[PDB]
Formats: sequence, C-alpha cells, structure tokens
Amino acid sequence: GQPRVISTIQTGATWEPLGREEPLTVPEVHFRVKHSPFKSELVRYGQFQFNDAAWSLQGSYSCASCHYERGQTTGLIWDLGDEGWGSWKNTKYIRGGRYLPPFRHEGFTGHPDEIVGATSSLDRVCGRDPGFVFRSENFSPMRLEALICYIRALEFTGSPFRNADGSLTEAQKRGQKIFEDPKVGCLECHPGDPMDPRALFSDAQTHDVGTGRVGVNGFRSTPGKVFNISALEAGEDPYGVESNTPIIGLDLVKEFDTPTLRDIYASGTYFHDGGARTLMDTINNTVNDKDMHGRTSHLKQQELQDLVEYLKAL
Amino acid sequence: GYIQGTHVKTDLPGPFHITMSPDGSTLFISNQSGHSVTFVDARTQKVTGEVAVRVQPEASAVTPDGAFLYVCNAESDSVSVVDIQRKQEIKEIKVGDWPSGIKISPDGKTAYVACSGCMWNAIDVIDTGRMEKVRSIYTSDYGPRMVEISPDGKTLVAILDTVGSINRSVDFIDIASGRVVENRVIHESSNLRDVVYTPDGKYIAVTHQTPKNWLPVCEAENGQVFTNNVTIIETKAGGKVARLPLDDLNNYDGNPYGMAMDPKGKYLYIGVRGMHRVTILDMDKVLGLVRSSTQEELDYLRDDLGLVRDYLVARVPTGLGPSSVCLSPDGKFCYAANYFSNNVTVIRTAVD
Amino acid sequence: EPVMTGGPVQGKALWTDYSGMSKEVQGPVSQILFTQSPRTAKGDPYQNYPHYIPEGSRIVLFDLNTKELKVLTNDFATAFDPCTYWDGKKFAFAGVHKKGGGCQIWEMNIDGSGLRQMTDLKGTCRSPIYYAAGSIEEGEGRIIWRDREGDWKEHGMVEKTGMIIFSGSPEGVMDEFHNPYAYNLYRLDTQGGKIIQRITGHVLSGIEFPHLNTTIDQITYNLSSNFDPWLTPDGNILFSSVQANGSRAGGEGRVMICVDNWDGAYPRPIYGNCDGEIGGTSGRSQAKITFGDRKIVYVESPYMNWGVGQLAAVSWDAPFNKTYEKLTGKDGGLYRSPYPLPDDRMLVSYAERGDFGIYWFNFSKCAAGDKVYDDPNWNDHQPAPVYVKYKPRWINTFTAGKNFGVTVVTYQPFDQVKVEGYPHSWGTWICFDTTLSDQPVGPYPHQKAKNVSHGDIKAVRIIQGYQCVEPDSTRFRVGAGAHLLGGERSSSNSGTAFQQRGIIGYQYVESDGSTVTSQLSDVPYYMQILDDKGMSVQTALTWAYLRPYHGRICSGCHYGSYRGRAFKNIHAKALYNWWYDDRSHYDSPFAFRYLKFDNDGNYKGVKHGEDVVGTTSQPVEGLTLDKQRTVDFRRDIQPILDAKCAMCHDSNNPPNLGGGLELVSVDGIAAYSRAYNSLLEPQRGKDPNIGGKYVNPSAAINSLLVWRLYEAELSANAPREKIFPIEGRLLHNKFLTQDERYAIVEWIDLGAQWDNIPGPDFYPGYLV
Ligand code: HEC
Ligand code: HEC
Ligand code: HEC
Ligand code: HEC
Ligand SMILES: [Ca+2]
Ligand SMILES: [Ca+2]
Ligand SMILES: [Ca+2]
Ligand SMILES: [Ca+2]
Ligand SMILES: [Ca+2]
Ligand SMILES: [Ca+2]
Ligand SMILES: [Cl-]
Ligand SMILES: [Mg+2]
Ligand SMILES: [Xe]
Ligand SMILES: [Xe]
Ligand SMILES: [Zn+2]
Repeated sequence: GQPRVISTIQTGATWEPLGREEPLTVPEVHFRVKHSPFKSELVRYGQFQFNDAAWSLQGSYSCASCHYERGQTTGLIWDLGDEGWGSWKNTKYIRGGRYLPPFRHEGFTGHPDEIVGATSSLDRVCGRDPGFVFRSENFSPMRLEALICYIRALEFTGSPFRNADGSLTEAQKRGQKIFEDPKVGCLECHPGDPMDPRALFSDAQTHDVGTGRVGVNGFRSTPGKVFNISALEAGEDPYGVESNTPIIGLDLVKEFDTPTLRDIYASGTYFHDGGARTLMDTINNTVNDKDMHGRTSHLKQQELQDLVEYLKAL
Repeated sequence: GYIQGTHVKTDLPGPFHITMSPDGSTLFISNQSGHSVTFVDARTQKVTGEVAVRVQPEASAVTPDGAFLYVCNAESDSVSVVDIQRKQEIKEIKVGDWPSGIKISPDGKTAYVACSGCMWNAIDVIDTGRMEKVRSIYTSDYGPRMVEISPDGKTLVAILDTVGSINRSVDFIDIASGRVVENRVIHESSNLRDVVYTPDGKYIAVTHQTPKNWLPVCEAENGQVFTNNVTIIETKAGGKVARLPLDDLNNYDGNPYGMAMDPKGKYLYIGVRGMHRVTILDMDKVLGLVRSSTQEELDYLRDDLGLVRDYLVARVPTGLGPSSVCLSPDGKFCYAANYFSNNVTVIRTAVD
Repeated sequence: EPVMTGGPVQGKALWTDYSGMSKEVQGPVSQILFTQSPRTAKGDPYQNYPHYIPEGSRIVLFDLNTKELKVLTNDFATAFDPCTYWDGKKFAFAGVHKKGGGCQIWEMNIDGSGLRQMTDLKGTCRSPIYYAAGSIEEGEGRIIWRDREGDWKEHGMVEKTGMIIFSGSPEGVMDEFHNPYAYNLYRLDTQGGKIIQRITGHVLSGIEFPHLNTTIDQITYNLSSNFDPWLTPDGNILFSSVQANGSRAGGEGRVMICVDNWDGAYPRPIYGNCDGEIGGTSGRSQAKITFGDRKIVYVESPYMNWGVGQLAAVSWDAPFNKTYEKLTGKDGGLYRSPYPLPDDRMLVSYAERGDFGIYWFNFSKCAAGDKVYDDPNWNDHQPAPVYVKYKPRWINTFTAGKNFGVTVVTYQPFDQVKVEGYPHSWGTWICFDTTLSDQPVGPYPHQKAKNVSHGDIKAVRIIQGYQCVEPDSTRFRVGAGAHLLGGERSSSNSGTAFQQRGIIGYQYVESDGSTVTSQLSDVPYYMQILDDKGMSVQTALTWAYLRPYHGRICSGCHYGSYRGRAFKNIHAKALYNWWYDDRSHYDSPFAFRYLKFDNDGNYKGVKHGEDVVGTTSQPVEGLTLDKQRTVDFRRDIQPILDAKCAMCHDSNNPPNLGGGLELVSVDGIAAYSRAYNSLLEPQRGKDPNIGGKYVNPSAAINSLLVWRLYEAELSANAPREKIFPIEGRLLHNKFLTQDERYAIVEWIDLGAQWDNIPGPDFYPGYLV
C-alpha cells in the first residue's frame, strides 16, 4: 500500500520551537551592535534554528551544512558576496566563539563598517545570513537572539592527543618551548598556557602575517597569483576544480583577526582562505610570506614536527 | 542532561539514534541530551525503562541473540556494554575519539566502532567474550562517521567524513585480514551521515550533500550552493559509483542522515533531518537505473532535478530532526527518531 | 496538516510550511467574490488577452448560503480581477471609474466601503495581488537607517500593509506581434514609499503618485507582455511571460509559466518555453498552485491570445513533462479562472454551452461539479473565495527601485545616476561556461551552427532590443515584408520577425569559456557567443534584464542551470575578474563598442568607443543611450552595396543590388529597396525562420552571402545543395574590407532589419 504515519511514540517531554512572528529588516539587524544579555533558556531553540533547513527558501541546506551539527565546522571553503568575488573564506570554527571578539576573519583594517570584517556582534553574522547567504526570509528578533544564545553557549572540546593522566607528552612539551621561544615569538599574538582552561591563545587583534592574497600586479589587481609554493612547483592547476583548497585568491584586505589555537586540531584547512592544508603549512612558510607568521626559517624538521604536535595538544 | 557542546542543562532526552532487536520486539533509543538509552516495547509501543550510560551516547548496536546492547558514548570517548534483560550497564570499554557508530559481526563475536574525531582515524575492534578493545584499524583518511558489515561478514565499509575536503571517500576492509583493501572516493561530497548494505551485498548506499564550493554564493535556486544526494556504489571490483539526486527543482531534502534498508532490498528509507521527513525510495528502480546507465550518464543524471520522481516512492511527515531510522525484521514498519520533538514516528511501509 | 515538511506535532504543520499553514489557517468558506461580464465581443474580450478590459463588467459578492448577491462596484464603469487581502476583509482589483481616469488599480473593503485609488498611470493596469514585504504581522514597523560615518538610528514608523504586484502597459506602444500593448510587472508601495524605506532605508524609486500616496517600480523589462502574477510557496511571484523574440519557436513564440522575485532580480522559466515540452503554441494564463498535492494549475487556451480554454496542471516541485496533466479534460465546453482552495477543493468558471458560471470542480470526474451561481444574462468568471490567506515569506531586496542599488557591505541605498554620476543604471552578469549547452548542432538560430569547445568562443555580442513606437501612422505599415522571411510578423521596419535592435557591446571570453561584464540595467537585452571570425555561433532568444547594481549568474548557455538542472561546479577565470577592489561596486569591464581584427579578418581583440566616461576601477562605456550604436541597412549597408556591389549585379546577374535606396512596390506596398528585397528573398524548401536564399536572420555564419564573402564553409549547416558554382566562379573575398564585411555580418546577426532607428526618421521608408 501507500506509506503513512499510524502513530507517534513520545519518549520524552513535548517540545515546540519558536514561532514565525515578525522578521527583522536588514537595518534592524545592523541596528544590533552588541550582544543581548545571555539567556540559557533560549539555547535549544537556537540549536533548532541552527539545524533547521525548513526555514530556508526551498529547503536546500542549513547552518549545520557548514558549521556541522557539532558546532565546529565542515572545513568547506566558500566565496561570499560581501567581501568581493575571488576572495575565499574558510568556514569558521564556532566552538568558544564568544570568548574572542570581533568576529569573522577580516579585522578592523579596511573595515569601518564593523559588519563584514571586525564584526561587533554575533547577531550581525547570523542575522545577515538569511539575506546574504540562504536568500530566504529574515529571522525574528526572538529566533535570532536564541540562535546567538546557542552560539555563545558553545565550548571547546579539548585535545584528544594528550595523556589520560591529563599531562602532556614529551613531544608536545618539546614543541611547547619552541612555541614559546622569544625569537620564534608565537606567544606574541597567541598568548596562553596549555593547562590553563581560560587560555584563548589569541590577542584578539588585527595583524599582518603575510597571508593576504593579492594579484599578479599586486594589491587590488587581477588575476590572482599562486600563494602556495609547494603546490606551484607541484604543477597544480590554479583554476583546478578538484582541489580541496584554492591555491589562488584576491583579498580586499591584507590583515585579519587572529583565531584561537584551541581545538586547532579540529579545524580542517587553516588560516582565513583555507590556504594551509595542514598545521605544518602554517609554519613552514609555504602559504605565507617569509617569517611574517612567526620566525620559523631557522628551525628544521624535527622542531617543526614537535611544534605541530604541541599545536595538536591545544 | 547537557545540550551537546554546551554546559547548559536540559531535561529533554533529545534522541540522536534508534535501532531494533533482531527479533524485532524491542527498540533501543540513544538519548544524546539524556545521557541514557530508552527501551521501547515494539508491540505495546510504550517505554519499558531507561538505562543510564556514559555521557552523550550517539549510537547503539544489538547482539544477534539480543542479550546485550553496545552503546557509543561520544564525549566519554567510550562504549558502554549494557545488559538488556537486567536493564543495567555491565561494562565500559574505552576507545578512540568520538565513536559515532558501532556494529556487531554476524557471528556476534566482534564489535566494530567507528571513531569520528576530526583528526582521528580509527576503527576499534572489540571482542564480545573479553568485552574489551582488541586492536585498531587505521582508515585511509580522518573522521570515519559510521561502519557497516556485509551479509558475507568478510568485509567492512567505513564512510570517511573528512573536514576540509571536497572529495570524501569510503574504505573497504577485509575483516579476516583487518586492513584496507581499497578506497573509493565520492567526488564533490560532504557530510556523509550513513552507509548501508543491500541484502545481496552487491551495493552500498551513502547519504550526503554535494556543495558547489567553486561558485559564488548568489541565489538558492537550482541547488546553486547545496544539493542533497544519495550515492550507490557497486561492491564489485571496479564497480560504478553513482551519485543520485534526492531533490526536486523547488523541493529539497535538507541534510539526509539515517538510512534503513528493506530486508529483501525493495525499498530504501532515508531520514531527512533538515526537512523533518522520511524519504522512501524504490531500490529496484534505483539499481535498475544504475545497471542500465554508464558512468558518464549517471554523472550527468546527478544534476537532473526531475529524476527523483522516477524512483521516489514517498516523502512521509515526521517529527523535528529525524536524525536516524530503523526497520522491523519483516520490513513492514519504519521508526524515525526525532531529536527536537523528543519522540519516535512510526510508519507503515508499502510492504504488505 | 503537514505538506512540504513535518510539523511540531503529528497532524499539524510548521510555520515554515506555506501549504500546510494555508490549510490550517483557511477556515470555512461562506462568501465569494467574482466578476460578472456583459456577454459581447466587447464585453468579454478574452481574445485580446493579456489585454483585457471587459467594458461594462462588475465585481459582485455572493453568499453560498443565503444565496443573495450584492454589487460592490456600482460606482465603476468597469471592474474586474478581484484579489482578496490576507484577512479577507478587503480586496484589490482593476477597473475604470465612471468619473474617468482610465483603467487603474483600486482597493476596497468587502463590505463595499473604503474605496482607494492605488494607481494613476498613462496606460492600462490589471490583475493586482498583495505581496507582503516587511509585513508578516498586523501593526506598525519601525524605520531605521545609517546617518551618512555615523550609527544606525530609528526614524519614525509605518503601518505595515505590504506591497502590491500588478501587470500594466504604457500608452502608444507595440509588442513583438504589433499589438498595441506591452505588459510588464510593477511593484507598488501602499504607504507611499515608506514600506521600501522600512525594508531598505530609502523610499521607493520609480514613478511617484503623491496624491494617491503610492509609488510604483517596474520589475520586469520584457518587450512582450508579462501578465497574471500570483504567489509561489517559497515567496516569489508566479506569472505568464510572452517570449516572442525574433523568429524563435517557429516564428510564433510561446507563452510560458515562469517565476521572478518581487523586485524582478531573478527571472527563471518554470514550464512551457522550451523545445520538447507540451502545449506548443497554446496560450497559458491564470496560473495558480494547489496546496495539497502542490500542482500548478493553469488555463491552456488553443489560441495564444485567448483567455478561455482547457485546464492543465504540472507539479510545482518538479515542473517537467512527466508531471504534466490535462485536468479538463474533455466535454463539452470551456474553462477559465481556476481557484484552488487550501482544503483541496477548487472553484472554476465553466461554460457547458456558451455561458460561463461559477462551479465547484470535480477531480474524480475530471470536469465541473455542482453549480455555485450562474446568471444567464451574465458571464460569470474569476471566482475569488473569502478566506484567510497565509503570507508567503518575503525576500530581501537589494534595489530601492529605479537607479537605486543597495550595497552588499553596509546595506545602504545609493543612486547610480543622480549621485554617483553614471549616465545610466548599470548591472553585471557572468556565464561560467559559454560553450556548455543542452542544444544540438542545427540550422535554427537558438542552436549551435558548429561544434565549439573552450577557446573556440573568443567573445560575446550583447544586443539591446528597442520597443516599437510609431506615432505617425502614415510612415509605418505592418506586413510590408509579407513576401520576405518575416511573413505576417514583418513590417516597414524589417523584412524579418526581428524588430528594431542595437548593439550594447562586445565582451571578451576567457580561454575556459567563462565571461563576465558590466552593462546597462532596466533594459531588455540578450547575447550571442562569437567565434574567431566574430560571428554568432548560437543566439539566446529571450529578453534578459538587470536591476541596478544587480549581478546575474549562469552555469552555461541554456545548460539547464536556470531551468531543469543543478548548477555545475565550475572554477572560472571570470570570477576573479568580477569584483576585486574595496573601493568599487564592480570591477568587471564594461561592454566594448567595437572589435578589432587581423589582416585576414580573424578576431584580435575588443576596441573601446568614444562613449567612455570612482566606484569602479574600469572605464565606463556604453551607458549613454543616445550614443548606442546600431546597424541600419539604409545608412550603413546600402552605401557599401552601391559602391562595391551594384556595379556588376543587375537584373541579369542575381541577386539584384542596383537601384540605390529607391523603394520597390510589392503587392501595392513600397517599403524596402531592390537590394533588400533581393537579399531577403525566401528559398524553396527552406524554413523562412531559418533564413532565405542569401540571408539567415540572427545567423551570419549560416548565411549564403557571408559564405561567399569569406569564400569558405563557415558552418555545419549548408544553406543549399549547390553553394559554389563549378564554372564561372568569381572569388568575392577581396571585394570588401574587414569593416564593410563585418558590418554586413553585424547587420545579419542583428536580425537583418531595414529601419533600425525607432520612430519616423529622415531615411527612406514607407509613406502614404
Ligand atoms: C559586393 C561585395 C558583392 C556582393 C555582396 C555580391 N557580389 Fe557577386 N557575383 C559575380 C559573379 C560573376 C557571380 C556568379 C559566379 C559566382 O557566384 O562565383 C556572383 C555571385 C554572387 C553571389 C551568389 C549568388 C548565388 O549563388 O545565388 C552573391 C551572394 C553575390 N555575388 C554577392 C560578380 C561580381 C562582381 C564583378 C562583376 C562584383 C564586383 C560582385 N559580384 C560583387 C558582389
Ligand atoms: C602576529 C604577527 C602572529 C604571530 C607572531 C603568530 N601568529 Fe598565528 N595567527 C596570526 C594571524 C593574523 C592568523 C590568521 C591569519 C589568516 O590569514 O587567517 C593566525 C593564525 C594561526 C593559525 C590558524 C588559525 C586558524 O586557521 O583558525 C595557527 C595554527 C597559528 N596561527 C599558529 C601560530 C604559530 C605556530 C606561531 C609561531 C610560529 C604563530 N601562530 C605566530 C597571528 C600571529
Ligand atoms: C549562449 C548563447 C547562452 C548564454 C551564455 C545564456 N543563455 Fe539563456 N538562452 C539561450 C538559448 C539558446 C535560449 C532559448 C532560446 C529559444 O529560442 O528557445 C535561452 C533562453 C533563456 C531564458 C528563457 C527561458 C528558457 O528558455 O529556459 C532565460 C530566462 C535565460 N535564457 C536566462 C539566461 C541567464 C540567467 C543566463 C546567465 C548569463 C543566460 N541565459 C546565458 C542561450 C544562452
Ligand atoms: C548562525 C550561523 C553561522 N553560520 Fe557561518 N560562516 C561561513 C563562512 C565562510 C564564515 C567566515 C566568513 C568570513 O570569514 O568572512 C562564517 C562565519 C561565521 C561565524 C564567525 C565565527 C567566528 O569565530 O568569527 C559565525 C558565528 C557563523 N558563521 C554562524 C559559512 C557558512 C555557511 C556556508 C554558506 C552557512 C550555511 C553558514 N555559515 C551558516 C551560519 C549560520 C546560520 C544562519
Ligand atoms: Ca568572497
Ligand atoms: Ca575574533
Ligand atoms: Ca578552518
Ligand atoms: Ca573525544
Ligand atoms: Ca453565467
Ligand atoms: Ca524609423
Ligand atoms: Cl545554464
Ligand atoms: Mg535571489
Ligand atoms: Xe512531508
Ligand atoms: Xe540571455
Ligand atoms: Zn529554453
């Protein structure tokens, strides 16, 4: 016969999501500069709005298609329309998001708007997504606030790569003082301690690490140049469609907001555009300018591997 | 209980998973936010108990005899062994990061646990007699989401959901040998939530999404950003990999998750989490399409938005967030676990 | 009940489900609104559809219970097209008041009070509907904007009535069928521009009606009629569009069911415009969508201009041939104006023998069911039942209307003309692969003249269509080219079905086939892919339009990305040529005025014009309407023919190019010269829509003339069986320079017209 629902077994208590109410205008979304007071009763509704694909236009996808359902990321790299075309952005890792404003990637430099870059509130991130990404109806104030409540409630997972004893390993501790070496100078933009729970390993500032993607004629030119050296001599196709990550790009800004190093093991494809395919690539001076991110040039393979192992421990 | 990834408390169970005893008398529901497993009598459809397990179970598997339940505790990084008759957890074995799934061997002598940690690639094997982890099978890439065992019992597939990767693959393991024979890549795929076998073991089904990453984000129409797909892979050496659409032109199935295979392999059941519904497909029409089409023709047909209506049996209304589905041994009933609605939808199938 | 998706409880629907919520919010139907029309050719001019002004008609309210009828429109000379509001206590319609003013849009409470005039326009207005934008809930919304480098602040509030989408035509214009009307969709601010000001932060740009406290903006620029708008489940506008462009669809054209955004940002086909589909030249009108099974149900008329006919249906979720149904569906009569109810019932206007009435529809018997109301003296149609309508989701608009864009960064409205200094509104568009198509190699202009791969397409020609406007009735004649390829659709202006056109400009194509360009906005246009000789391999026959600041993407060339298929994942060079600069809206190159070639006439590059004029990093070109170039036969071609051709080509040596610009009388009509009549002459055994002996409209590469001018086999389509004579052959390739030859090429690709300058001009032509 024809498939149908005969009955529904209710195991737990009944739960219904927030209603439609009145959608916000884009100016109303921009009208929220700073966060609203946290409400832990709205977090589940926010989780629903996060995982729901039905609110979208035809039901293509949801927030969970990018940021996963773990509230982490899929590592998918996209081209958004507010920052310019040809400018790629690695999908943000959203665990422990409230601890390090401003938001997104691009920092205060080149962004007086504090919306696209140097985002003042999480509201200006998700709230815009209906019209600038999903291309669907805007969120009501309540549902938006609930969503932001869900985002702010996300906490770090912690690194699996350290001993059950809770301590570090000899390789991780070997890499720790390479990390904290004053000449290497990772502590400068990434201050923090491994066993300190409140350590964010970020200065929450805007720096130039030489990861800005420019054109062949320089900044604000076209077309882009290959920033991946290893991939360049590898003979990889710049416009190739089968690459996990773009080896080219055109950025509107040279500087970016520094991300946390916490749960960096769980971010696939690091930096802003997803230039670095492995942790090692954030070090070896392949996808960035020489010694513009730390000074690693004097280091050799063993030290670098130890440093990677220490990064995995964060 | 805690909402996943948060320190915020909730009283709601939030079922993430569902399965059924081989005798079909009992449903075992994994409660993610309840940190326990709900037992439901299939006949009377009411709750016979709630067994406490370790924290945030995302999965469970039943022994062939049905005397034990192996539950996957994701955040505890462990696996709970539960006595079904006693309604009590008799052990905790600890495994690699984030088991998202576990399956019992046909002989019931072995349990395979997929460790889904982003930087973690492992399948941990567990002897049922020792009730302990034996060894670990390293996959070809990171983050296996789920495994499945052949009716043959000599082969084990693992869907590898790999962060920061457009091409996401499936690993084939020889159980007697215990390592990777072959790795088959699904191109332009993401978010693989499940893998199932056909009763004859000649095919495997995998639910996932196809992003277009290399394109501007402009409209929502014609799946410009995301399309939703089910892929059928022929287990034959050099077999076809067929990516097929789950979507209409103006109607899409958001984030397909769970899958249930008809015992005789007539129908395929797909939990659709985003659109809160169960998509039922005709497997003889699907496999018929696979056998009668070349690789090129199938690759072209992946983007056909009218194709579904050929093999689509039904789309059945469900509760909110049906992340998992399961079938009765007679295949006459399909149960769907709804997270947000905190319940289970019972569906009468086409089988009579 | 859950329809598209499951709800919060079993048996109930989520608020995201339009169909289900429509089912739950409907309520019992007691009273219905419908149009009664006098029975006359003039009283019920459904043969003139889309242009319909049923003079003498009235709108009435009927009770299904007490069975007593009341006329609400008594103060109007003519009234029709009723559409109820969301609450159902008021409704909007079209008609002309006894006081005059022409046919306009009005709204009135259903009790018969509170009449308001929503439109004062020069032209005719029709079929208004309510689209709720910024208004989901009843009340006042707040207006907020940015302070011109300040903060975001609140200024005032506005009662939320939403907007009104309607179809209307200007005065003294002609469509591509030479009918004296051209219909297009308009969005209307009910509060006088402050609804848009609530959504955008600037009032609606367009034509303002301060006396009526309203404002209108044209969202659809198609040269033919777009009519009968309605609501999609996903919150867009469903309507019928006439694609008449050139010789397409066997020189007939098709009426297609299609959707577009309420600002007209993203028009796309639903069903009926493409080859292999069902219904042929049948007219498709009055389309609506069923709530239960989600099926688009429309009136399929046997004649394209007819508003009465049978009833057919296609799935909304999957609008393809497999889901096509003919609802009614046999005996014996005619159907019109179907209205599907959320409870799955339907109201149709049915005539068994000769006279329409309101009838419930029976889906089991595939015909009209029990009778609701019929007067014998009136034709009863357009049933509009009274119930509660669930508001579909409103989509964000990036345009404030005419000349006004809204930035993707700060989201602030800006005037491209008055402020930024641009001569005209300008958008952009990008095609990721121009070589990618679902069309085969064939003789017809919408098909490929030859196989083309990446690198084979050098550039693209962008062509703007010109509306046909002829104030002087003595200087214009329809059917002057009846003996030529055009047939009945020909005129004094052209011997083909192609009306007057001009070249927006050329744009280069990357080696991967991708191309992107900046061009004029709010104007009808289409494009042609070009080979290394600069000839059109394939022509897109349709009218595209861009709203200001709006970009438009497509995967391929009629590939299915905007029709039946998912977007193909493509990494394209043009993507990086689109917007790379912080200080710019678009960094994409504007359309170039000319093309430059090498010695032998192969494509070298694109050449700037004299029309070149800090929000873009590229030279601004082709935004001046007065300077827009076209190719006129009399001004451009005929002199070349007189100088280098007419010499040894006379009556004895066909074709006859002699006689200069002197008109030739054919069937008592003097329109074109001798050379034009000769070159446009049809060929036995050849479809006139493909071309004639020496000329194929909108294909130069398929034209025998061009074949002889380049002395080579240009395409895979042979114009005739014997092209080059065996003896007495004379090579024509050295007779012309590249400029003249490519001028002929441009002339032919443009549709090979005669008068390309709109309106009466000083150049020779028809006169009486
Ligand atoms: C000015 C550039 C023109 C154009 C547009 C055409 N001609 Fe000629 N022509 C001449 C001769 C002797 C022939 C017949 C022999 C042969 O075709 O090689 C033609 C033929 C044509 C055709 C083909 C007609 C058909 O096959 O039906 C066409 C389309 C054409 N011509 C156009 C002679 C001359 C000549 C010297 C006496 C000159 C100068 C031109 N032609 C110029 C032109
Ligand atoms: C200030 C100049 C910095 C120094 C010194 C170090 N880091 Fe950094 N880090 C900085 C920026 C501005 C960014 C982002 C740049 C971009 O284009 O996105 C980063 C990023 C990282 C990351 C990846 C984070 C992520 O992708 O989310 C890692 C793993 C990282 N940095 C590690 C790291 C190490 C090992 C350093 C010493 C060699 C170091 N950082 C120094 C800013 C700065
Ligand atoms: C190659 C020339 C192209 C390119 C680069 C684009 N289109 Fe499409 N187009 C094309 C053909 C051959 C046709 C049909 C012509 C006929 O006589 O039938 C069309 C038609 C359309 C339509 C009408 C609806 C339909 O036929 O499906 C629309 C709408 C349309 N074209 C839009 C469109 C868009 C958004 C494009 C991206 C830039 C685009 N066209 C490119 C051929 C071609
Ligand atoms: C709510 C909600 C969020 N997401 Fe978004 N996301 C995506 C990208 C490519 C980026 C980075 C853009 C840039 O760097 O310019 C982001 C960023 C965020 C952030 C910022 C986190 C931080 O630490 O700064 C948040 C909180 C966020 N996003 C929330 C990609 C995507 C998607 C793919 C197109 C989609 C569907 C998505 N994000 C959805 C959502 C949300 C649902 C409304
Ligand atoms: Ca971008
Ligand atoms: Ca930050
Ligand atoms: Ca990342
Ligand atoms: Ca873990
Ligand atoms: Ca009647
Ligand atoms: Ca003229
Ligand atoms: Cl296309
Ligand atoms: Mg859109
Ligand atoms: Xe459904
Ligand atoms: Xe077009
Ligand atoms: Zn078409």
